[PDB]
Amino acid sequence: TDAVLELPAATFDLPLSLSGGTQTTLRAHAGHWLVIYFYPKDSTPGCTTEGLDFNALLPEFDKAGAKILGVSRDSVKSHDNFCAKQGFAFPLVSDGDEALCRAFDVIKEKNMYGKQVLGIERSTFLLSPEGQVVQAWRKVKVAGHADAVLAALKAHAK
Ligand code: NA
Ligand code: NA
Ligand code: NA
Repeated sequence: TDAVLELPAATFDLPLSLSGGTQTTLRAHAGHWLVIYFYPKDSTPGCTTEGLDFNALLPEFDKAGAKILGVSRDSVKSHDNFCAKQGFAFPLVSDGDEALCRAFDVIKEKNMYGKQVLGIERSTFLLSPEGQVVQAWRKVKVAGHADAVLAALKAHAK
């Protein structure tokens, strides 16, 4: 009923490699809200802006008991370097095989260059404490985005 996206059951049990060397799973986040934001490339202008915007709002996400994960297909080492340089205090998922991206259907195609080109589309999702995807943002406009995600989270958490 309140879901806007249906994930395969196996998605919740995928081992997600994090910055810092640990793994998590979506099921492991049961009981609290989770924001999952997908971005195309570590250490690029839009991605950095977006990460810094979420980072600045962490205390507000904490007030709601929520956790945040950023996701791209960059390596763990790339993510470690990005987090250290920018001072991020939330983890980044190294989705090298795009398993998580595919589950959320964020790998989109564009007819360009006389080719069919596939890439990550900047997208964000709100996962409830019982693992339902209750809100989505696709083709994300970075300016104002983290603020909008926080506002939506607060509205839902009631
Ligand atoms: Na960086
Ligand atoms: Na959750
Ligand atoms: Na939406």
